[PDB]
Amino acid sequence: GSSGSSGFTCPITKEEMKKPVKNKVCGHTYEEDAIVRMIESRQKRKKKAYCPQIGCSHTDIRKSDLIQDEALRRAIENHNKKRHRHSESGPSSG
Ligand SMILES: [Zn+2]
Repeated sequence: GSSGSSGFTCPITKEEMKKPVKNKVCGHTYEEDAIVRMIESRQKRKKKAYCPQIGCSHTDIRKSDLIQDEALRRAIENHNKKRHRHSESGPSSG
């Protein structure tokens, strides 16, 4: 599986990811708010959470099989540290 050499985009929200969550069933990775808003948006519509990753065949995802991937977490931070978007925040308490 390969999408981008440098960067992480959620196939659902279609935006940068900050909290990558890996599944125990399949293994793919998605955004927290994404996998959280999806499962809640599906159930309410009498639906099921399926691998949103365009290309997968699986269609069985459970909130219980959702974990916080560290290997990916520290990775994303490695790019964010670069600081090339805002670079203008002087908070009194950090
Ligand atoms: Zn998958």
